[PDB]
Amino acid sequence: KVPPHSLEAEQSVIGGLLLDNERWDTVSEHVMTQDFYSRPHRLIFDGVKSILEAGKPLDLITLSEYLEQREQLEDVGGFAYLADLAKNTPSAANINAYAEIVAERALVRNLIGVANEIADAGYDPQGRNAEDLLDLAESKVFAIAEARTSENEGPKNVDSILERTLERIELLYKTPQDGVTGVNTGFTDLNKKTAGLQGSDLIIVAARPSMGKTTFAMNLCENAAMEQDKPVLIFSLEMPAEQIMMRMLASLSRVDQTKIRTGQLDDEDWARISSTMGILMEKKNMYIDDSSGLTPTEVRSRARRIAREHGGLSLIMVDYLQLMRVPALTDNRTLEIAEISRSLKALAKELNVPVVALSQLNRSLEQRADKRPVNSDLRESGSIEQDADLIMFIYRDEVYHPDSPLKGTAEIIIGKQRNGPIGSVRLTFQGHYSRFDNYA
Amino acid sequence: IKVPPHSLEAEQSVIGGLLLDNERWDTVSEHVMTQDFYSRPHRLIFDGVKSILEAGKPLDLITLSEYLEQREQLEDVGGFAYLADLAKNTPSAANINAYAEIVAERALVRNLIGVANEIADAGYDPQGRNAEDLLDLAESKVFAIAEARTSENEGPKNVDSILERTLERIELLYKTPQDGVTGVNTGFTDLNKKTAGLQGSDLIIVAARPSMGKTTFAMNLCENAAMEQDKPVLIFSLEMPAEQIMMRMLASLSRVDQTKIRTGQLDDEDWARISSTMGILMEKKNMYIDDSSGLTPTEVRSRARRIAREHGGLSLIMVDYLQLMRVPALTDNRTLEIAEISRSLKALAKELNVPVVALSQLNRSLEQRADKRPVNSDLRESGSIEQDADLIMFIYRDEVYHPDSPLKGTAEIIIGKQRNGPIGSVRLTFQGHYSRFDNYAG
Amino acid sequence: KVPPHSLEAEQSVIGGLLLDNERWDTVSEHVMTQDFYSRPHRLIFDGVKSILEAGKPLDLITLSEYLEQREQLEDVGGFAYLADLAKNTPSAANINAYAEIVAERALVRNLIGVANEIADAGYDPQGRNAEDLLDLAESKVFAIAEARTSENEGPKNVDSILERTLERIELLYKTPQDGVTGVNTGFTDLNKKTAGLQGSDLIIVAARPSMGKTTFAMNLCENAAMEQDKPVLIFSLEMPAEQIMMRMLASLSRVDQTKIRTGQLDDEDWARISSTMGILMEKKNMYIDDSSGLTPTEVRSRARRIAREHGGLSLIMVDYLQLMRVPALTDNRTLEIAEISRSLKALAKELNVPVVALSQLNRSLEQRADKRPVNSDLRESGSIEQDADLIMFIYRDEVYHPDSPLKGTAEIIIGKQRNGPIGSVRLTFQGHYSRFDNYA
Amino acid sequence: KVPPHSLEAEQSVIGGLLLDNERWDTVSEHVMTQDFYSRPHRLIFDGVKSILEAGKPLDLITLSEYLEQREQLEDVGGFAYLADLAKNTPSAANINAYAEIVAERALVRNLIGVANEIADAGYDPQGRNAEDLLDLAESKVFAIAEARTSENEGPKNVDSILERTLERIELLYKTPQDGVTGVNTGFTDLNKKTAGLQGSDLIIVAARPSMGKTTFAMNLCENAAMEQDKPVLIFSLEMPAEQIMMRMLASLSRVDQTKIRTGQLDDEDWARISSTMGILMEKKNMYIDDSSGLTPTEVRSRARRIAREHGGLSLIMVDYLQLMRVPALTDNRTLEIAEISRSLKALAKELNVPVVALSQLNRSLEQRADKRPVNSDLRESGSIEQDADLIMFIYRDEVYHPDSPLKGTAEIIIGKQRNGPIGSVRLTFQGHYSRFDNYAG
Ligand SMILES: Nc1nc2c(ncn2[C@@H]2O[C@H](COP(=O)(O)OP(=O)(O)O)[C@@H](O)[C@H]2O)c(=O)[nH]1
Ligand SMILES: Nc1nc2c(ncn2[C@@H]2O[C@H](COP(=O)(O)OP(=O)(O)O)[C@@H](O)[C@H]2O)c(=O)[nH]1
Ligand SMILES: Nc1nc2c(ncn2[C@@H]2O[C@H](COP(=O)(O)OP(=O)(O)O)[C@@H](O)[C@H]2O)c(=O)[nH]1
Ligand SMILES: Nc1nc2c(ncn2[C@@H]2O[C@H](COP(=O)(O)OP(=O)(O)O)[C@@H](O)[C@H]2O)c(=O)[nH]1
Ligand code: ALF
Ligand code: ALF
Ligand code: ALF
Ligand code: ALF
Ligand SMILES: [Mg+2]
Ligand SMILES: [Mg+2]
Ligand SMILES: [Mg+2]
Ligand SMILES: [Mg+2]
Repeated sequence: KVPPHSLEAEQSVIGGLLLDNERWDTVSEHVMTQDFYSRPHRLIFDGVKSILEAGKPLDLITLSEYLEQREQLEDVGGFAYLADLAKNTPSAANINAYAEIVAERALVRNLIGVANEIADAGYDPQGRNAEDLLDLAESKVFAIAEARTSENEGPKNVDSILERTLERIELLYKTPQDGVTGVNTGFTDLNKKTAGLQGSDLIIVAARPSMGKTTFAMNLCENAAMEQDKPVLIFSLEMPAEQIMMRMLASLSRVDQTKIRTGQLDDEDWARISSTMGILMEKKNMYIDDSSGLTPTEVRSRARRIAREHGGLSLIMVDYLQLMRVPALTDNRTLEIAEISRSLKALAKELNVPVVALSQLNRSLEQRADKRPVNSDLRESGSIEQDADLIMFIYRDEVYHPDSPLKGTAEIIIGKQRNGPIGSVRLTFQGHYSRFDNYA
Repeated sequence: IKVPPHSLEAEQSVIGGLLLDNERWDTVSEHVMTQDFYSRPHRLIFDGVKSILEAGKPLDLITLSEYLEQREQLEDVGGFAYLADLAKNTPSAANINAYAEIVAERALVRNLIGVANEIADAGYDPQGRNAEDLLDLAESKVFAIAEARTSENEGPKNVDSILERTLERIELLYKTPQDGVTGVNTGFTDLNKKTAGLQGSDLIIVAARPSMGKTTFAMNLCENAAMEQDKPVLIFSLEMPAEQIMMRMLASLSRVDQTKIRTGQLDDEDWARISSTMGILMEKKNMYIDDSSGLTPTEVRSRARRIAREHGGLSLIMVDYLQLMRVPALTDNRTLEIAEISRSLKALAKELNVPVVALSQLNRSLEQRADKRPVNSDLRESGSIEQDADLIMFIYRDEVYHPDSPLKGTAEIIIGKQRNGPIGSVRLTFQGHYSRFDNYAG
Repeated sequence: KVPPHSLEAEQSVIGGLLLDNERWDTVSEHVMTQDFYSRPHRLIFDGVKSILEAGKPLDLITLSEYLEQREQLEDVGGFAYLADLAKNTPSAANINAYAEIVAERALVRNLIGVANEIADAGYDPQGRNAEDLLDLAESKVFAIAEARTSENEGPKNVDSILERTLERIELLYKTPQDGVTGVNTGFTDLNKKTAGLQGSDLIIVAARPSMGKTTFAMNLCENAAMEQDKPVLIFSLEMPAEQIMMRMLASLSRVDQTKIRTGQLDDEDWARISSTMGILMEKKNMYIDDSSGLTPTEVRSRARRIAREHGGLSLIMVDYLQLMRVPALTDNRTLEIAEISRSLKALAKELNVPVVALSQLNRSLEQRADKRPVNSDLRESGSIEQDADLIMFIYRDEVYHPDSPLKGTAEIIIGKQRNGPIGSVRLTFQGHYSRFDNYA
Repeated sequence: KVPPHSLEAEQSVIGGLLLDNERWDTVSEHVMTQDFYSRPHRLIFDGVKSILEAGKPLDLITLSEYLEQREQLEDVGGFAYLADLAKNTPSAANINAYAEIVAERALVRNLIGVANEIADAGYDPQGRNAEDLLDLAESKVFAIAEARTSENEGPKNVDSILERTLERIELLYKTPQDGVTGVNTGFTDLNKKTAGLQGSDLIIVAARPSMGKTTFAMNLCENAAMEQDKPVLIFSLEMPAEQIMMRMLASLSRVDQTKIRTGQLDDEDWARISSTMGILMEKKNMYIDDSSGLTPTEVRSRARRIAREHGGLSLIMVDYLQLMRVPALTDNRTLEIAEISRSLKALAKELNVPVVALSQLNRSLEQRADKRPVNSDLRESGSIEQDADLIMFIYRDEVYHPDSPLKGTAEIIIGKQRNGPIGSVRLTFQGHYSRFDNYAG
């Protein structure tokens, strides 16, 4: 069987670039040295990539001298190969189209290389289980799909920006806003600044330990399961599915958590518990995943399952970003968090649903004396701010100071917002029932 | 030529062990089906098993033989000799659920190779299919195996399964007379009101400044834990030996000063209280002390599993010092050493479903702070503890910092963190002589 | 010659563990993967160690699948080897006895491997001298004796603890204590907390440079040579035997060191010097080793010599723990200090005599502003606190502050004590005569 | 396999002892009859041990008659073996070194004999268990370590120490001390606390840059070359030999450095310069090494050279401890300084002369506001305090404060002293002539 490649297409990219150097700006955007099939073609392009990047003029002799010094000239096929290359394809402007068909053959070749990697790992497991082999197969397949999206990105001209900016103002003015657009948060004061939990964008809710990360995230999921028709998916890594349910019953029935974990509660308290269960089983939107160490592959497979089974998802939530692990970057922690954050943003776009990830801030804010959470304390964990579209921090002054002003009232300080503006929203926190309500 | 992923012994173990015990079919049918079996004779035999056991009819060597004989599949599977040797092989029970998992394991990999070969053959032979078209065809076929995979224990749960499990917990709690205590009794009535007992499977950290009474308060919990709870208590003494712990134990229960014990001088009246202590101690024999200097997170797990398997199961695990514990891999990085030790202790608590009481020390930052009231920030300097912990309680005695401080001889256990319940402060009278923590009245 | 091994004993351990999984708790305590002779037996046990550790059931097929995936099944001897293993030895409970005889053959095999290592190094030295070859032979022999003691340690039931605790209290109440138990320190205020320098336990005296580490250690040895009948051994690494003697004469005669090193002293001063020599030569308990760089093997050999020659030792003292060196762990300093501290504790138990080691604290305490020595400043040097049974620090406030309160009075702050309690003892320091006396 | 032995080494011990009988006193201390490999060599030495012990003269015929009577002469190899033995190795004094290598081969031979004993007992246990075989192996190994009595490093009883200590005090009481003991510093106020620059101990003079580290060190060397008869060695790393000489001429002639570097000075100033040169060339004790980056090996080799050439040294001085480098620990700076400090202390003991090393303190004292040098500021550079026997810091208040009290007077604060006490000595500093003189008032 012959591998998918086109020798004429590889010759057309280099052959037409020797005559016109100006086309390199758009040609380099589509292909690289790795995309070329044969070894002499890879060696020739490796010189092209170096000469044209510096801004130096590229021709038949300038490229020949780069190969002659490295003694690759007699290896590629002498000067006769370079001479026949300039002679062939004297066409211009269509070089961008020639670069697309080189990337086309290379992508299929990379896909077969991954398909054979899965097959060889299947017959020869060497300790690898069915669960381990499933993650290895999907992670390698996603690498081709991830590389296919990193291309064509870069800076933007005013034409594309103005059209996108004016359309945003027009649609906002047209619709009767009332804050809500997309997914309802449940808080009127928050909806004014947030403009609802937008689809396909990554949301990170970060706070100091025992501030109420899981509490506030669940408080969003209470209203997300009630308001939105489509189901809500929750990945509980830290605490089990049972503990989440006790906090859920307390938030909706509005009866203290201490009464639930002990079991002692009167007939009056039981009536509020009874009313909660009824509304919960009418929609059945809530789904909890009580898994200790999830992989970015396992999150994708389980999200696709519920979306295919129940029409489609509405909101995905993660109990802990740090508790998630990647098998490839286990050694490097900085790259582990960077890839997990990159995988969660790509999962949001894949399903067009808001992803609410919970992350913890470094001890730097406690030493800082100000103790008001800043984005810099979260950068110490890994690359989160770059991938995130909306970052909101939970800060309760009653934690640091005993008789602090507005005791029992927390302020959700919005540290980052790509879509809208940044600020701070005060919400009354009821510790007993683990509820976040609108402050008046 | 490559051999497909299958195990003939694993396929034989599922059927072979199910012929003797019919009751196991309830959990075995949950993992595998007729399609999961590799060879044709194995598929024909299981197809009969699936039909006989579903009706509730007894399954044996002849009942299964008659199902095959009527369909003329008996001479095709390998006669009665194949069925006879199947019942003879693997006379083991209960591990049939584990045998069903490895049959599904080989079948899933076999399905994955079938998809991997489908992608490879479509790659070389596109027939109109473009790179974009081939990418969608490859991912959709791979996702079909991940969608069909319905692993129970780890994976998604619908509200129906969760609500039923949650409501059964509240029902059993409302039925039984709670009296505040839920799980493990601390021994202090004022503490039990806020703590709601030492909950199972959650991580508890008792942190204080040196010589405040970390080992003293932890042992004071273990005095009542060995008396109240029927299941044994495990203690890992890293700092001080097993002998020193016992002298503090005898002083706490007999209520005779430690200074009398270490010198040996005590009257007949003092000896009578010592005598009464030993009697109750040897009636239950719940106390277990590990006098090891530098324990590893692997050594803690192995020793905890031993006592749990030998004495039915544990009730409470205690560590004398979190900082004295060491990890061989992260010896160079101290921040990662403490982070992994704290992560290992929480995972050990969940593994045995028992409260783990770890003792940690706070940084000198609180002494410079002038307030000297312990805060969680002083413990974060040691490593990642607050993130893993479920309950953090600090020991603060005002008589240490100030000589004639108000409520002298009374310490306040300030609860810095509680994931399950609320946070506060509980005052308990501290008797330094006998190394006892008792309930304060007033 | 056939190596010491038993194939039936190796087969009996695995063969009886396949049927009864519950026995692994006590079997794993005696043997490991390294103890098995043949390669197929090592591969089979390596699977047993992994499956039973997780808690997963161990049988004929579960173990076969672990080998089949790693392609070790056809290498160990097919399924027929595993089948005949389960058939053989159907006995239970005696598996713990089978594990002991596997460790027995393996220990002798390791001893021969060390015996051949010494013999081959003898004929082929390659730069190694007689002194170098002696240290290499003893260090390798001690490694087998050290591994023989690390086993069978683990958790303890109340039965073993109570019997050991009650025997300690009974013997203490029986004997007329008078504070002192074991070796007399010479200080009445110190003896109350220390309860004498206990036998077989490791003692570390740590302080900041020029605080009086050598001064206080010698002040203990003054009284140790006078009170105790058995001789005292001192390893002087930093200063020579002559300098130690001048400090010794000054401490007992009570005449300033400055008079001795200059030689100018009157008839009244000479009479006190004369009285010192008389008592010194009556017992002759003092022994000084003026060696620059001692090895843990050299310390053991020289300690055994004096103990065998003079009935037995009473107290061993080291001038500097950091000045001692190990030839194997020369590159890694953290492991060098860790092994030296581990060797000194094992030497104390071997001779049942208190070992007084002198160590220096890191500069961290000077930057700390408090300047009161803590155990954390000593951990920076290496693993000392874990091995040590008693740690006492020397802190003189007159060093840091000129007109400090209680000038000429040092406080011996006990940082660690495994046997008894921790505190602080004030002793009057006389810099002139290099004496530590009881403060009143 | 050939057993560890040296026939030439066995021949060298006896061969060189036949000519010089006086060496037996130190040769018998290292080896015995058992240490000799071959049987004829053992028989010959057995006679040597008996004849020389009585005090009888040992030669070719006296030893031959001892063997001839016992009929061992024809067994050892006739008189021809004894004749060729006296002919071979006509060297003397190195016989003690030949005895050490005979004991070296014998100890390894005994170790192999024990190693083979363990191996043979391992394969053939005959009732012996693993616990029994472990005790048998260790007890036999310890027997070689117990028999090993290495002199130079081994244990010393109080009898040998007291006799050596009392002889030191006796010689010191006999000679007129006058406070100064060892090397004269030149300062009367300093000599009272320091008790002279003691031999074989390491001295570190540390101060903040431009305080006068090189100035004070040279001020010690001015008096060290004048008072002490034995030469003084100086390793100038920072500045060259010429710059050191201009500071030297200024200190003794007592004429400002600014006049010397410009060259302008009157006949009155030249007369003081003239008097300096005269006294300098009368003793010629000063030696300067203008090398940029010296290694601890290069310092040892150059110190041994001057000591062997000029009878022996008196004081070794280093311009900069930090400027010195080690080729092995080039990457790790903390270990570089630690080994350099350890090498300089071992060099001091090797030559029994005070080593004056100059080191710089960290910027921590400037931030501290007190600015009075403490030992903690020097620990940041490396491991110096642990190796050092005497540390003295230079602190001038006129540097930090313009009109500071006692302007032109520096205080040498003694931070460490293992031998004597710690304090502070005030000395008047004359910046012009780069002189440190005794302060009065
Ligand atoms: N008053 C009260 N507070 C509670 C109760 N249960 C939990 N809390 C508080 O609710 C918060 C829970 O925060 P959580 O989300 O689990 O922590 P995080 O995810 O680390 O930020 C903590 O501040 C607890 O003190 C309860 O029963 N009563
Ligand atoms: N009055 C008195 N106090 C004692 C006695 N024994 C111990 N203590 C005190 O009890 C406390 C023991 O604390 P400990 O748990 O060992 O220290 P930690 O683990 O570092 O906090 C200290 O405050 C001691 O002063 C005794 O016999 N009498
Ligand atoms: N007053 C006085 N102090 C002295 C004399 N000799 C030594 N010292 C002091 O005694 C101490 C000796 O400490 P040393 O044990 O050698 O140092 P370390 O081992 O590094 O702690 C130092 O503080 C010296 O200053 C002396 O003759 N007079
Ligand atoms: N007044 C005056 N001071 C001088 C003269 N030459 C040098 N000095 C001072 O003498 C000192 C020399 O110190 P030096 O030992 O070289 O520096 P260090 O080794 O870094 O401490 C400095 O404080 C200079 O300012 C001079 O001609 N006149
Ligand atoms: F302490 Al948490 F999520 F409960 F960081
Ligand atoms: F001082 Al402690 F446990 F006894 F920290
Ligand atoms: F300075 Al030292 F022992 F004399 F550390
Ligand atoms: F500045 Al310098 F020696 F001259 F440190
Ligand atoms: Mg959480
Ligand atoms: Mg403790
Ligand atoms: Mg010392
Ligand atoms: Mg200088």
